[PDB]
This record gives sequence, C-alpha cells and structure tokens, in this order.
Amino acid sequence: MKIRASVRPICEKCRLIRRRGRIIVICSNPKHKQRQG
Amino acid sequence: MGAFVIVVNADKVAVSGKKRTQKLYRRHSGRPGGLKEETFDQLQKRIPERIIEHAVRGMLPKGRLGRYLFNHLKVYKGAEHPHQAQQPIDLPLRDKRIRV
Amino acid sequence: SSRPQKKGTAHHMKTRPKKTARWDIKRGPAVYPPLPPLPAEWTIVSS
Amino acid sequence: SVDAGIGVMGTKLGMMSFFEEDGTVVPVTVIGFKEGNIVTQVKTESTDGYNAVQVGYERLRDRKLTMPERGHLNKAGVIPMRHLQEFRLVSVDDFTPSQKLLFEELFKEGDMVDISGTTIGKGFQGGIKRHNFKRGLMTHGSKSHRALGSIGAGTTPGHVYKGKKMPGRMGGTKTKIRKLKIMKIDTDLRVVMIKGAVPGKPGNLLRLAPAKIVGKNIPKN
RNA sequence: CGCUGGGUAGCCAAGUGCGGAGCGGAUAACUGCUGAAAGCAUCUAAGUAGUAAGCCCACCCCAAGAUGAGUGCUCUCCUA
RNA sequence: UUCACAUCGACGGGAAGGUUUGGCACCUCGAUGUCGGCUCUUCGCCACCUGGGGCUGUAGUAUGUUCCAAGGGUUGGGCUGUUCGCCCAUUAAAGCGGUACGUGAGCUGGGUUCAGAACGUCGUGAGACAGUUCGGUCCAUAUCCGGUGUGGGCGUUAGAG
RNA sequence: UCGGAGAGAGGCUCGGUGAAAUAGACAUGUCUGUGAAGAUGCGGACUACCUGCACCUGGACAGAAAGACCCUAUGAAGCU
RNA sequence: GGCCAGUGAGACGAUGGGGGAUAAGCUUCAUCGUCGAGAGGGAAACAGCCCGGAUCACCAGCUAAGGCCCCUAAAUGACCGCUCAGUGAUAAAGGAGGUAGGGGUGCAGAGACAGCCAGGAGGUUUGCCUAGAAGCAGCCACCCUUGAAAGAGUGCGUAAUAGCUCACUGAUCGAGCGCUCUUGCGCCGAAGAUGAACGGGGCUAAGCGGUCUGCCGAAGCUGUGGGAUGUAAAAAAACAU
RNA sequence: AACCCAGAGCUAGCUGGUUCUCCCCGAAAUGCGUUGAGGCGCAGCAGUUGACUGGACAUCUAGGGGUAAAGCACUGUUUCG
Ligand SMILES: [Mg+2]
Ligand SMILES: [Mg+2]
Ligand SMILES: [Mg+2]
Ligand SMILES: [Mg+2]
Ligand SMILES: [Mg+2]
Ligand SMILES: [Mg+2]
Ligand SMILES: [Mg+2]
Ligand SMILES: [Mg+2]
Ligand SMILES: [Mg+2]
Ligand SMILES: [Mg+2]
Ligand SMILES: [Mg+2]
Ligand SMILES: [Mg+2]
Ligand SMILES: [Mg+2]
Ligand SMILES: [Mg+2]
Ligand SMILES: [Mg+2]
Ligand SMILES: [Mg+2]
Ligand SMILES: [Mg+2]
Ligand SMILES: [Mg+2]
Ligand SMILES: [Mg+2]
Ligand SMILES: [Mg+2]
Ligand SMILES: [Mg+2]
Ligand SMILES: [Mg+2]
Ligand SMILES: [Mg+2]
Ligand SMILES: [Mg+2]
Ligand SMILES: [Mg+2]
Ligand SMILES: [Mg+2]
Ligand SMILES: [Mg+2]
Ligand SMILES: [Mg+2]
Ligand SMILES: [Mg+2]
Ligand SMILES: [Mg+2]
Ligand SMILES: [Mg+2]
Ligand SMILES: [Mg+2]
Ligand SMILES: [Mg+2]
Ligand SMILES: [Mg+2]
Ligand SMILES: [Mg+2]
Ligand SMILES: [Mg+2]
Ligand SMILES: [Mg+2]
Ligand SMILES: [Mg+2]
Ligand SMILES: [Mg+2]
Ligand SMILES: [Mg+2]
Ligand SMILES: [Mg+2]
Ligand SMILES: [Mg+2]
Ligand SMILES: [Mg+2]
Ligand SMILES: [Mg+2]
Ligand SMILES: [Mg+2]
Ligand SMILES: [Mg+2]
Ligand SMILES: [Mg+2]
Ligand SMILES: [Mg+2]
Ligand SMILES: [Mg+2]
Ligand SMILES: [Mg+2]
Ligand SMILES: [Mg+2]
Ligand SMILES: [Mg+2]
Ligand SMILES: [Mg+2]
Ligand SMILES: [Mg+2]
Ligand SMILES: [Mg+2]
Ligand SMILES: [Mg+2]
Ligand SMILES: [Mg+2]
Ligand SMILES: [Mg+2]
Ligand SMILES: [Mg+2]
Ligand SMILES: [Mg+2]
Ligand SMILES: [Mg+2]
Ligand SMILES: [Mg+2]
Ligand SMILES: [Mg+2]
Ligand SMILES: [Mg+2]
Ligand SMILES: [Mg+2]
Ligand SMILES: [Zn+2]
Repeated sequence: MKIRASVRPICEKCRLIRRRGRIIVICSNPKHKQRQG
Repeated sequence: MGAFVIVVNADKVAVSGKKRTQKLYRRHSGRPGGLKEETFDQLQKRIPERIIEHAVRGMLPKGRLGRYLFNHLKVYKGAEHPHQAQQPIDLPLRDKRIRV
Repeated sequence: SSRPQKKGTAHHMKTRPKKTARWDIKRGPAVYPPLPPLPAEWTIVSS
Repeated sequence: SVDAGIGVMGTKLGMMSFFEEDGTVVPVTVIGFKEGNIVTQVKTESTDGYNAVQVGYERLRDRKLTMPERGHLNKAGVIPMRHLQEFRLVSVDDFTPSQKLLFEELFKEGDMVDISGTTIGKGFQGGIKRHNFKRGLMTHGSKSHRALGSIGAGTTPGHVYKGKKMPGRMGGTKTKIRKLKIMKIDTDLRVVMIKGAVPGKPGNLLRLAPAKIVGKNIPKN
C-alpha cells in the first residue's frame, strides 16, 4: 500500500479505521488503501 | 545497620502498562557491536532473578558499601527458600498502590 | 535545519526550575502564636 | 554441550590411502586404540543436575597416578588410567561403571562421526598467518612489509577496539571436525579407518562420537 | 651452501578433507480468523493464527577472579 | 486512450539531516603535519545485490514504485599525482556516507608549500602568477591508558589432585 | 596475483658492564553527556582482583625545534 | 580643587533597532541586570539564567528561589479533573469515528438512525458533437407527464447495446440519531554514524492542571559569644560597617 | 655579506619574570585625537587630603518634543469599479 503523512478518503467507498495506533484507509479498490507514516 | 531481605515468587511479579513487551533490559561487552537488547518477558523466561536484582541495585548506593549491600538481598523463583533456620518474618508495606 | 539549538546560557533560561502555580507561589511560612516570656539562661549565686 | 550419542577415545597413528574396488582413491586417516575404554563414573540429574558419563583411556603404571585419582577408579574396581572425559546425554539408563565400550558396536560402517582433539601448536605467530591479513609492498620504498598498519581510527574513538585481530599464540587448542565418513573396520588389529584429516600429529588423543545434527538428533531450543 | 642437479621428516599451498544444519522460539512489514464501541462494517482497545538472509536459542571455542569466586567423585590432616 | 495521485507531477509551501561550496573566527601560533594511495578496522541507512511483502497502466518471463530489513556481500583492469569521472571484460550487485574529508610516534611521497633552471605572460627593473615544466632528506629503544597473548601471587573460610 | 621455506646478524633467556631523550605531583578505565565548543581527572551509568613479561601503537590535541605558512612591529637585512 | 593610580581586547542575557538570510555562541549602537572582580543554594555536571551579596565561631533555630518514591534531606499527603502515549526529554505545515468535554444545528413516537425486502418510469429520444449514444467520450440545457417514490440520472461496465446499482419512497424493527465548529491532554508526520544517552533506578501516578495545609532547603535572616574599621579625640559602652 | 674583541648592560611602543604579613576603600574595557589601531595623551570611573555645600530616596505639578500607535490632509506608492 502507498504511504503518506496526509491520508484521507479518495472515493465514497474508502473507510478510515485505526489499527495498532495507525490511521489506515480500507477500500474495495486495492489502489486506494493507505497508511499514515 | 540495616537488615536482610528474601524475595520469593519472583516470576509472579506485577508490572503496569505494556512494559512487559516494551521495557528493554540490555547490556554491553566492549565491542562496537556488543549491545544485546532484551525485553521484560524474554528475561522473565531466561533468568527471572535479574529483574529484581537490576531494580534494587539502581536504588542502593553506588560504591564500596553498595556492592556490599547487594549480597544482603536474596531472590528466588519458587515459592520456597532454604533460609528457614534464620526464622524470618513478613515484611510490612506502608504503600497502598502495590497490590493490584 | 533552520531551527537553532539553544545551547548556551539560553539553555538555563529555558530549562531552569519554575513553579508556575498560584497555589505554590502564594504560600509562605507557617504562623504559630508567640511563646510566653521565658526566664534568663543563667544567674549568679553569691560566691 | 549435549552429544547425540556415546563416543570413545583413540590415538592418531598416521595417514595413508585406501583404494576402492572400482579404483577411486580415498585419503584415509588411521586411529588406533589402547587397552582401556571402560566407564568410570555415571552422573545423573538427582546428584549433579545433568546426565552424563565419564570414560577413561590409556592405561598406565599405578605408581604414576596421584593417590586421589586411585580412589576414584578403585571405587568401580577399574584399572588405572591416565585420561578422563565425559559424554553428556539425555538418558543414561543403560550404563554402569566397569563397562567396556566397543567401537564396532557403535560405529559400524559409513557412519558420520565428529572428531575432536588438540591442534598443532604454532606459537606466537603474526597476523598474516593467524588472521590471514594481506602483506604490504616489498618494493617502492615501503618500510612496512609484514606489519599490521593502523590499529584504530584516531581521536574518535581515541582507543584501540577490544578484540582487535592482533598477534599472539596460534594453535595448540581444541577443535572439532564434523561429518567425517568411516571407511573400514578392522577388529583383528583393533584399528579404525576414517576419511579426511584429523587434528594433531600421531600419538595425540582425540574423542570420536556420533555426528550431531541440529534438528535431527539433539533437542532443539 | 663456490656454482648446479635431486631430496626424507618438518613447515607450507597451488595440494587434501570438513564446514555452514533446525516443520526450534518470539517478532517487524503484510495477509488473516473470530468480533464490539457503531443492530451494519472493522485483522483488535478481549483473544488468536500464518510469516523475513533479520532478533534469541541450538552449532564451534573460551569460561566460576561469575569476589554472585559454584557443582560432583576421590584423597590427606603424623609425633610428643 | 477517458482516469489528479500505476508512474511523473508544474506553480508554490513546510521540514529533518550535518557528508558539499560557504558565513562567523570560539579551542589550538613556546606547532592540532597535507591530497590521493597501501595495510588494518568499525559503525550509520536515506537499500546496489541477497531474504520477506503491498500496489501496478502486474497475462507470463522481466521490470517499475514503495514498506519491513544494515545479517552478509559489494571484482579485476586501461587513462589520470589525484578525488570525481570515462572506457574494456565480467559479476547476484559491482551502494552512498561518518570516524581530524578514519588511520604518516603504522607505510608510501606521485601531487601541493622551500632553495636550482626554463617557456609563456605581467613589470623600465629587482621580481612575480590559486599558469605550466624537469629536479628535489618524511626522525623516532612505548612511561601510562588502551589492545593481542602468556605467567606469577593472593583469594575463593582446612589443604589438595 | 599470494604468499611460503631456509641461512646469518639482532630480537627473546642467563651472567657481567651499563646510558639517553623525557618528566607540575600523579592512587592514570569505557560509554554518553557537560565544558574555552575534541575530558583517565566534572556529572550519570556500565565495566573492572593485585602485579609482571613478550608483542602492536589508537589516544595522552605524545616527544623533538618560543610556526619556517598568514598577520602585527612607525623591527633587521639583501636586491632593484 | 591638591597629591597620585590603573583602565581604554569586554562577555552573555532582557528590551529597543540596524547590518546579515527577522541565520549564527555572528556583528554594531542605545537603556538595564549579572559575570568580569562574586563565594553560597537550585538547575544531573555547566562564568553570564533564578534566589541571594561570604567579619569570625557554634554538632542552635526560622526561611528565600526550588523541592518532598529510592540513590539523596523533606507529606508512597489530602480533595476536584485529564492522559494510557513511558506522552512525561526533542520541530512545523498537514492528517484523524483517538480521548474527556463544550457550544450551535438538524432529525424522531403522525417510526428517526443502521440492517433486510419492493419500485427506482415515460415524454419535448431538447438541440449540439458523432459513422453510431435511450442518461452515462462530450457541450449547452435540466422544463413537463404519470405517482407513495423515480434524476434532461450517482457509481460500475459497454466503442455503442444491454446490465449491475444509487438518491427517493412503502413496510419491517422501537429510542435515540446525524451534520458543522470548538477547548484540554495525547497519536502519526519525527531517519545517523563508538553504546540505554531523555541524571539513573524505576513510576499509570512517583505525569499534567487547579486547590488546601505541613515539612526540607544557602555562607540570607534570628539567637549566643569574640575581633577589626569609622563616628573618634584615652578607655568603656553605643550605632553603622 | 666570515670569525674574535670593543662601542655595548646598543635599542626592543614586543614576550616572560618581579620574593613577608594583617586591616580599610575599590575600578575600567567608554568618547575625542593620533604615521594610530594589542601603544600613548586628555576626559570619564578609584584612592587619599582639603574647602564649600544639602542633597539623595519617595510623592505631586509644570514645561518643550514628534518615537510607538494612528492616519492619508501634503509628498510618493497602490487595488477595484
Ligand atoms: Mg541545526
Ligand atoms: Mg517558595
Ligand atoms: Mg609448536
Ligand atoms: Mg596485496
Ligand atoms: Mg624493506
Ligand atoms: Mg581518552
Ligand atoms: Mg628442490
Ligand atoms: Mg638445492
Ligand atoms: Mg471478518
Ligand atoms: Mg458483527
Ligand atoms: Mg489486542
Ligand atoms: Mg530466519
Ligand atoms: Mg561535522
Ligand atoms: Mg564548514
Ligand atoms: Mg606545547
Ligand atoms: Mg529504511
Ligand atoms: Mg570537510
Ligand atoms: Mg584524513
Ligand atoms: Mg597518527
Ligand atoms: Mg614529490
Ligand atoms: Mg618586457
Ligand atoms: Mg623522475
Ligand atoms: Mg616514519
Ligand atoms: Mg610498559
Ligand atoms: Mg597493559
Ligand atoms: Mg629466519
Ligand atoms: Mg639467528
Ligand atoms: Mg643482562
Ligand atoms: Mg588504578
Ligand atoms: Mg556543549
Ligand atoms: Mg566529551
Ligand atoms: Mg576527583
Ligand atoms: Mg568520567
Ligand atoms: Mg612498533
Ligand atoms: Mg606535540
Ligand atoms: Mg612564536
Ligand atoms: Mg619566527
Ligand atoms: Mg605604527
Ligand atoms: Mg576596542
Ligand atoms: Mg521600530
Ligand atoms: Mg557575541
Ligand atoms: Mg567577536
Ligand atoms: Mg558584580
Ligand atoms: Mg542542563
Ligand atoms: Mg522550618
Ligand atoms: Mg514535580
Ligand atoms: Mg528520604
Ligand atoms: Mg519516557
Ligand atoms: Mg520520552
Ligand atoms: Mg529520567
Ligand atoms: Mg499537582
Ligand atoms: Mg563563613
Ligand atoms: Mg550575615
Ligand atoms: Mg640586556
Ligand atoms: Mg652607546
Ligand atoms: Mg566594599
Ligand atoms: Mg574597546
Ligand atoms: Mg559595561
Ligand atoms: Mg598624518
Ligand atoms: Mg586608539
Ligand atoms: Mg588602543
Ligand atoms: Mg591589554
Ligand atoms: Mg604596538
Ligand atoms: Mg589616562
Ligand atoms: Mg508606525
Ligand atoms: Zn477507494
């Protein structure tokens, strides 16, 4: 997954969930998943 | 002028927070790569007794006497000790935060 | 990179102990009543 | 350490060749055996905290032994012997003192074996032979030919690092050669033939035990 | 070594053998199972499973001056 | 091809790092010896190869970008006093840097910073040029710390193997 | 490349003779901080029985020459 | 005014500006403080920061700045809240259903919020673009009919068909639900070279904020007892130093 | 631009050094000028002595400015309509 400092939803189906003290994006599109830092 | 102390059930010692996986006991040899980090839980399996010893040593004085004060401490993993003939007693605890 | 280190005497001004507390700074010595008039410490007898 | 099985001790006698039936050559090393190969002591966890068994070797005249050593061997009714070594195990349920250890019962044919003995003592050697350092130029005005060179960086750290590869004594210590194939047995002459080299010159003591492998024989950790 | 031709043991490599194993443990990144706060969903702020030449043990050598100086077998301590 | 974010990303903005060229001129002028190379180390990761993953405009092979990861490895030559860099043949790849641009009481002295001489140029001239050229003395028995090895003494609660 | 072996003189041991540079006193560890910005000597932690011998020199901003480069002096000298 | 000295290298900090890059432990002036010439206590060590200006003695006492788990002197004190990051030592833009609150705003017993089921049309297919598109390469436009609800139709996919699916409404189900700002403490962003390096040991209060009352704490002050200087010209006593 | 001796203890606004005790007071690193800039002279600040003075600290009041701030009425600059 692509990583950045500024993570936000890209499309409507992108959901933002915290896992292990990390803001993470989860979507059906494998491109739109992210991770902060 | 102080006294002796015996410790038992060292492996059942409590620990707050996530120090069981975060507190790093470590040591060094002298080489530029002789650093050996070790967690609480990893040390808890290898030698439970260094946990108690390493903590009390930092609280005792440092010098001739402090090295002599350390031998007055006895620590044991199990719930028994061979120092029965000395007729010890239970140690008081003024603090009220020690029992979870 | 463009932030200095504050290494010299400024390290003292920034890091010296401070209270910053009205409840701690407002305090003062404790007040007790004055004792009675005590006698002298020594007195000579005819000798 | 924990051994995979039980071994014995023998003496290097020399080295020779061994022609196979097809014609292939095999550089083989010969190991003899003295009289004594009897067990002397059996250790357990109840007494010593670990399981092992002693083994003696190289019978000698009784006068040469110190009187403490006599009582140690006379307990089990055992002949006088010079050397003593242990063999740590997992279970020692089938061993007693005054028990001989025939190698043919333990090493039949083609079995891998770990040899261990004392190496040849080279003495106070330099860095080129001990640590395989490179040599300086022999011409072009160079003054340093077989010297070490620099032994540190400079003001930082400001001291020589510990364990710096430097001269000193070389050889004369204990080593172990692993996974050597046994070629042939000869019970008539009481001798064993093993492929490959062996540390030391003829007459040197050694111990040979079954080859220990990490995940197969010994208990993993 | 007057200069050369060969050379045992010894030393030596260019020569001869061996070596680097583990379905062992715990993790990182990642993938997960089960499933709340939030009737949905979610790898997790309960729990738990896979998994790196890395980390720890295991392999080889040293080692109780480890002053925390250990353990076991055996031996000796005569005469007046 | 349409689709900002597979891969690039103008215009501008906010940072860390202390290896570049510099600013300041705080230590050293009764001395802190230089560039490169040889030998010998040892750490850092912002990862060249090797291990394990994600995404892909990833069919496959082979890539591309990026995460964990510094355990180990990172050739020999031609030219150059060199660093840098180009080239030949290979390689899994032929990584970037710190340690007084690591290391001269360990080495070399080709280069730079002495005295000789010469060309060009400047100067009436003596002479001069971070312009070039030929030549040109690198001392040292380790006191202490530190380091590689090897002994003795004493201790370890009677003394020993 | 890629070192290896051997001889001789030293080195090493014993006996005899017997210097030198140097030297504030020295009971003279490491790390990371601190400090005239680069500490055995201050702070904290770690390590470390005492004392010799033979070997190697990273540091003691080691020794050796009141810097020979640069600058200053209403200094000196040679030359034009 | 007489006799007669040294000084004329300043330093950091506060403020006011200049030069520099609103960089420098940089440099140059102005007004103050301290060090210089200043010990002591606090700041782990540390001339310039904070308290305070050492005549001397006492194994007497009260305090300042600052502190009270142990090393290491003093409450492992009390009460109301916050943080679970070893934040507590170290830096920003930016990111966020983190956490404890606060202030607006909207929705709901004539059923909200999520979940499951049903429908999700036709016409003026507007015109334009195109070989071709009923909405979905695309431009302009976005009026009307039927209805509980349906748009010149959100997304997926097709060159274009077709298709999937959304807004919306109907029922089921019964107490809460959504949108947008905001405060405090924290998370990511936050990577370096010999080795924990942030006093240590360690602590979920032994951290942060507010509040009350005790105590420790300097060569300061008080108490007791001496010396010296000046007033001062003999002593003494006194005041100040 | 030899060596020895003498002038010569040449000169050195530059380094280094300069020896017992107690008591009292106690600086300055600023300005002007300088063939001067790490030197010197004068002023400023010390000590000592003498003369003449009554202020210092604190409080209030008065007096003239043209800084901060503020502003666009002048001088310049500038956005939109
Ligand atoms: Mg910086
Ligand atoms: Mg106070
Ligand atoms: Mg030998
Ligand atoms: Mg070579
Ligand atoms: Mg030579
Ligand atoms: Mg040092
Ligand atoms: Mg020959
Ligand atoms: Mg010959
Ligand atoms: Mg699931
Ligand atoms: Mg569920
Ligand atoms: Mg969990
Ligand atoms: Mg592995
Ligand atoms: Mg640097
Ligand atoms: Mg620089
Ligand atoms: Mg010197
Ligand atoms: Mg990395
Ligand atoms: Mg440099
Ligand atoms: Mg260098
Ligand atoms: Mg050197
Ligand atoms: Mg040269
Ligand atoms: Mg001319
Ligand atoms: Mg030449
Ligand atoms: Mg030399
Ligand atoms: Mg010595
Ligand atoms: Mg030594
Ligand atoms: Mg020789
Ligand atoms: Mg010889
Ligand atoms: Mg001699
Ligand atoms: Mg010592
Ligand atoms: Mg500093
Ligand atoms: Mg330092
Ligand atoms: Mg001291
Ligand atoms: Mg120290
Ligand atoms: Mg040497
Ligand atoms: Mg020197
Ligand atoms: Mg000089
Ligand atoms: Mg000179
Ligand atoms: Mg002058
Ligand atoms: Mg000046
Ligand atoms: Mg202003
Ligand atoms: Mg300055
Ligand atoms: Mg300056
Ligand atoms: Mg002062
Ligand atoms: Mg500090
Ligand atoms: Mg008090
Ligand atoms: Mg506090
Ligand atoms: Mg206390
Ligand atoms: Mg912390
Ligand atoms: Mg912290
Ligand atoms: Mg701390
Ligand atoms: Mg509080
Ligand atoms: Mg005093
Ligand atoms: Mg006083
Ligand atoms: Mg003279
Ligand atoms: Mg004269
Ligand atoms: Mg005074
Ligand atoms: Mg001045
Ligand atoms: Mg001043
Ligand atoms: Mg003039
Ligand atoms: Mg002047
Ligand atoms: Mg002057
Ligand atoms: Mg001066
Ligand atoms: Mg001058
Ligand atoms: Mg003057
Ligand atoms: Mg203004
Ligand atoms: Zn998405």
